[PDB]
Amino acid sequence: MRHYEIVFMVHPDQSEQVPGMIERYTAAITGAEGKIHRLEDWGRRQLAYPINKLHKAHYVLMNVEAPQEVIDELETTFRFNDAVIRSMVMRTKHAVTEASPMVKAK
Amino acid sequence: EIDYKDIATLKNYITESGKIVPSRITGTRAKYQRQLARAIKRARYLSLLPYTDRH
Amino acid sequence: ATVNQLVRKPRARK
Amino acid sequence: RKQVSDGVAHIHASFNNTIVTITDRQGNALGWATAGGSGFRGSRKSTPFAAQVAAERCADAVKEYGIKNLEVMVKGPGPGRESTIRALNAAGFRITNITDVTPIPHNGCRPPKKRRV
Amino acid sequence: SLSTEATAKIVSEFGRDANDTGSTEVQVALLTAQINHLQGHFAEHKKDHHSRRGLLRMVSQRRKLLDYLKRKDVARYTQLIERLGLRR
RNA sequence: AAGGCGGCCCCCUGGACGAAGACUGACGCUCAGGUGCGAAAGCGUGGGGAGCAAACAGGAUUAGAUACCCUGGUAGUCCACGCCGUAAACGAUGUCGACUUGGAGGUUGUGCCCUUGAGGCGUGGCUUCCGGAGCUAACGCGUUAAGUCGACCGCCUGGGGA
Ligand SMILES: [Mg+2]
Ligand SMILES: [Mg+2]
Ligand SMILES: [Mg+2]
Ligand SMILES: [Mg+2]
Ligand SMILES: [Mg+2]
Ligand SMILES: [Mg+2]
Ligand SMILES: [Mg+2]
Ligand SMILES: [Mg+2]
Ligand SMILES: [Mg+2]
Ligand SMILES: [Mg+2]
Repeated sequence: MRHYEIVFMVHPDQSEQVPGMIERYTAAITGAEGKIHRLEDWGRRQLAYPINKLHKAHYVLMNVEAPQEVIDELETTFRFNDAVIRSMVMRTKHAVTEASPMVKAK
Repeated sequence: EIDYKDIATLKNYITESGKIVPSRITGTRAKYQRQLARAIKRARYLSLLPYTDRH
Repeated sequence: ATVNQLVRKPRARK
Repeated sequence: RKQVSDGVAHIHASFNNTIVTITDRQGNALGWATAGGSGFRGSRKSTPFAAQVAAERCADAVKEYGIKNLEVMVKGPGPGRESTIRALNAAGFRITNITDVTPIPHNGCRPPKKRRV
Repeated sequence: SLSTEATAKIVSEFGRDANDTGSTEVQVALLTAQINHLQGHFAEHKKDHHSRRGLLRMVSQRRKLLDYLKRKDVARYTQLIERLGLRR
């Protein structure tokens, strides 16, 4: 089974809608035998360059261990939702559980 | 082993104009140099490092 | 050069 | 007639002509001067002294706004890159920011052919 | 080729024990299941001529290994050709 | 395998290489016809169109400018679906195996070591520049041979005609 690191950032005007999207996406993963390793909320964060005429983007970092059922639907509902402006997934080497350098300083 | 999240390592490996310093100047290993290149290209999409000194 | 090549076709005399 | 007190100099530098243009921080143009109409034509237009009076004559048309702190934006690989910055200090200004803003494509379009001579 | 559960089971299917993995009849079955795995891939990906080289390698590799068992002991040959669906 | 292949990310998928053993037992090498891939131009049908740009438009140059230079500009370059199968498709060296002094490095691993530092010591895979013996018409090659040999195949027989 694959090991994914899922990066998605939220539109800053809907920053209170973030914990709703945390637990709605999680219940579809864990029901189909999908594990979870890291769930870190960062709040607003300053951008290196502006994107979609905005500033101070909300950042949420994830690690999802799950089969290929979630990789079809979750990337489409990111493109279906207007809240997520950037979605990025990547395959990792192992199931990892380690705090980010953003949390270790903040 | 190397990762894109530790931006303090990535600040030591770029210029003021966002250009990637090659391994000739820093004297790093060639195994990490391909890995540091794609790690910046991950961070370049995630708006962590600027492309140029223009914006 | 190979003898086994000359089994298929000998050297063509002009 | 109007007060802005914040200058931005988008100066141009090509091989044939150098163009000095004063504007504000918000895109609204304030004045320009080209080396073609400055008494320099053709080979005389491609001289660094043509950029020495183009920056001064453009600066004399933007002192109506009372600009003291300006920004210098150098755009292009053309000659005269030094003669137009020293000429801004010769017009009585306080030089603050100098920034190369030369457009560099990431191999976007195909460049034209060679000029074999 | 495959995962660990698909590889180790077929070795236990046609081998006498878990150690019987280097024999020719196992090597036919490793190529038989792999070509059967790639039936739907090359139908959708006819412009992938580079992975077709890996496919034509394994077809040529299976043909050479069928020629060894046929020339030595035909009793084990007649078992495996119908047990995997060969000879068309 | 070669022509070649370069933003990032996912999915599918191919070979290469290394370590520890276990296991089949020559299952191999090579290849005329046959079979598939095969730069770009161009051809067929239907899309697509920034930039560049045959023919061509126009201006300089000039003896004339057809070319050069410059301002424009269609086919094409883009994608799907085929066909075309030729190149200075070159390492101008067909493939495989066995051996024969060596260095400067690069890339990629692995084994051990006051871990006493990303190091010390070994040891395979890949790759470039020097260079001994030897070979060579000379140039140069020289453990990746064009050195010494084997297995097999292609090809050449004065130049031009061609
Ligand atoms: Mg593999
Ligand atoms: Mg035995
Ligand atoms: Mg046509
Ligand atoms: Mg022309
Ligand atoms: Mg066409
Ligand atoms: Mg030819
Ligand atoms: Mg040569
Ligand atoms: Mg010598
Ligand atoms: Mg040599
Ligand atoms: Mg003749």
